[PDB]
Parts: sequence; C-alpha cells; structure tokens
Amino acid sequence: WSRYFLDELRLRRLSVGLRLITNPRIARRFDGVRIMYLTDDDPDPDFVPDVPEGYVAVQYAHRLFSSSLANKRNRVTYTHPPTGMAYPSPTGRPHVHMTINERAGMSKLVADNIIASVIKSNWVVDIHDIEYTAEVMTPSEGYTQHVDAESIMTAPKGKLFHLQFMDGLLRPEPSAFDPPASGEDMRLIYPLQPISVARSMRAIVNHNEVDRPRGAVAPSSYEMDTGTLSRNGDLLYSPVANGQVGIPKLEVDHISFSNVVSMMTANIRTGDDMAVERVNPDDVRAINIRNA
Amino acid sequence: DNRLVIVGETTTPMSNTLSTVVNNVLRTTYHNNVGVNPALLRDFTQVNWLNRDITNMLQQAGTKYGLGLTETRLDYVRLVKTIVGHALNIDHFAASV
Amino acid sequence: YLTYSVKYEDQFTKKDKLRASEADDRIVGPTVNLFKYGAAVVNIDLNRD
Repeated sequence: WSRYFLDELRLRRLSVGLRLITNPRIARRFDGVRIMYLTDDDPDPDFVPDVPEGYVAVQYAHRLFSSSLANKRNRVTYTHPPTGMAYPSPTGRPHVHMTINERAGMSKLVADNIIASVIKSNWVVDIHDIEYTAEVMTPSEGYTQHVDAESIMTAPKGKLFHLQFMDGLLRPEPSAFDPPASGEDMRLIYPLQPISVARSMRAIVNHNEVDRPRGAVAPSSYEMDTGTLSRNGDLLYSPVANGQVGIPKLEVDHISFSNVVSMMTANIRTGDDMAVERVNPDDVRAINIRNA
Repeated sequence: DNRLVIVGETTTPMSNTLSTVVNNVLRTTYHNNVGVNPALLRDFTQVNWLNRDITNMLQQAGTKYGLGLTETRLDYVRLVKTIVGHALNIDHFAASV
Repeated sequence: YLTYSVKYEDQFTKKDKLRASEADDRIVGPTVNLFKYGAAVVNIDLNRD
C-alpha cells in the first residue's frame, strides 16, 4: 500500500486534522436564508423566525410568474399552484411560503415581484443557494455595512456574502420619562440554521434585577477540564466517577482549552551534531569482503 | 505541523504569594505565556453568575483544573529530568499534534 | 489552533488594564483582561497568528 506517498507520522497528524475540519465550532459557512418582513424588537443571531400557522408551501419555478394585462397595464402575475387563480397585484396575494432552490434563469422583474410580495403580502421566501458568513455586531458598534435585496436575488450562484447580525442583549434601556421615537427597526433577511456555533460565553455582565441575564450563557464544563495524559499519547478528560476510564478528547466534539503537552527540557537537545572518531584499517589488502 | 515543544522561560512562584484559589490550581511551575482559560476566572471576576457557574462546575468530580508540571520522566542512567508534561492553556487539536 | 476572539461592548467596559495581586497578575492577569467586565460575545475561531 503506497500510503499516499507520505510519511508514517504525517498520516498520524492527519487523523487529528480531520477531526478539526468536521468540527462544528469552525463550520461557519452558512447556507440558506429567509426573506421575511417581521419586526425587530429583541435582536439575536440565533433567532430563526417561525413560519405562521396558515401558510402554503409552493416550490418556485419559472412557470408561475408571467406578464398579463390586468388593469390597463402589463403586470407580472402569480398563479398559485393549489388553486390556479391569477394574482396581478402584490397588495392582495395569499400567504405563500415559497422555497427558491435554483435562482438561475430568473428575471429581475420576477425577483422584484417576490420581494414586493414579501413586504406587501407577508410572504416568507426561503432561498437555499445563498452562502454567507456572519459577524455578531456589538450594539454600540452598529451595522457598519448593509446587504441589498438586489444582491440577495440578482447574483451569481457561487458568491459568498457577508451578513451582519446584532446581539441586542446589551442595549441601553431608555429612561422612564423620555418621550418615544417614531420609526421602528424592521428586518428583511433572516438565517435558516443557527448562527454563532463558535459562541462560548455571552454577556459577561450582572443585571441588577435578576441573578443572571436573559439568555446569557456560561462556558461549558469541557472547556476547563484538563484531564490527565494517557500512556499512548491521547488526551483524556477527567474520570466521571471512580474506576471509570476517562473519555478521550478526540472522540467527543467538545473543545478543551487546557491540555497536558509532553515537552522536552534543556537536557535533550534533539538534532545537534555529535562527534565521532574514525579509525581507518591498517592495510587495504587485509579487508575481508565475503562472506561477512 | 511538525513542531516539537521545548520548555521555554518558565517561572516558579512561592506558595505564600499566590492566593488560596490559584494555589489549588497551580502544578508547581508554569510557562510565562500562560494563555487565556476561563477556569482562572474563579473568584477574580466581577460578575456574580459567572463566578457561580464556574465554581459550581469546577467543584464537580467529573472535571478538575490544573496548570503546569504534572509528569516527570527521569533518565535511567544520568538521573536528570528528560520529558516533562506541562498542562498548558491550549486546544486539544494542537496539543494532540 | 483555536483561540478566543472576544468582542467587547464599548459602553459598559472599562478601558484600563485590571490590576489584581502581583503573583496572580502573571497567572490570572491576561485571563481577566480578556474576559473583562463587558464582554458581549466570546467566539472560538481559528488562530490568526
């Protein structure tokens, strides 16, 4: 077996490195996105908005949207595949949970009519081709850059976006006599899968009314467990009871930030230049060759 | 990554200069670049629930925190220390490598 | 390979370095200066250096 033409040690480090790649703590390439026109009162990146009770799922195709003469003006008309009725205006379309799967070959007016249908007719549109990263913005920082709905609809397939989400836990509470403002912070783009898989602690403060704040998280007990060092060289956790062999750290998928590393002291010096004495033989005619 | 750790600049504090909660942690010496590790926030942080939710974890028997010199392998003939095991503050992916 | 990357909230934080006891400043010191009072989120990401 030509072992991929590699070292014997290089495969042993490769078995550790594959545990690092499939780890959910670094897999922050988020695919899937949801255009929805629900309000924003408590911002948190974990919020995946629930589909309401009476919506009908419709798979997207090019057959649905087409131009039609409606009221002295060519309007782009949706044909709802359960009933088959024609719906020319976005002000009165029924509640459709459209699931866009391709977003290719799609017109710009059709993408205009869907995002108009979300705001006007309260649609919920899932799109499963948008890949993006996420940075959780602190509330004093604010949203540095936005993402247009023209780019979320009219874009090539393999473009990697960057959405900014805000942790609204540490927002300053207004005073008890301040007259209110006017506009509300709305929100158009939401995630499908949970954001902040890299999160360990959150909101290290002390709220004055209750003991611990709403939704603040503690570090996991596996992040502090050193454990011992095994005889083979695999990092173990602490034993959970008496007479229990500890769990090796490369089997479970938690993260341990304290580990026993075998390191050499100043009395080893691996790989210096050792010095020998060489003594040539006496005669060249006296050197035995065979049978040896 | 073919790194091979040699004991760097390590210090050894006195037992009466550290507090009672660091002396129950410390394994008799430690590297000068100690890293960052949330088990050292025990009774040093200002936050009441984080001081509780670490003390309520580290007093369980299923976990135990330390920092520094644990193992020692003396040579068989020269009788000096050769391979020590320090409990660093480093992730288990790098430490297994 | 994995280190902490902590985003602070710049209103409830206190910008100076926290000063504990001197023997504890070389052990607990850079930990309480990274999980300083006012840490909004704490991430575990790939190490940048």
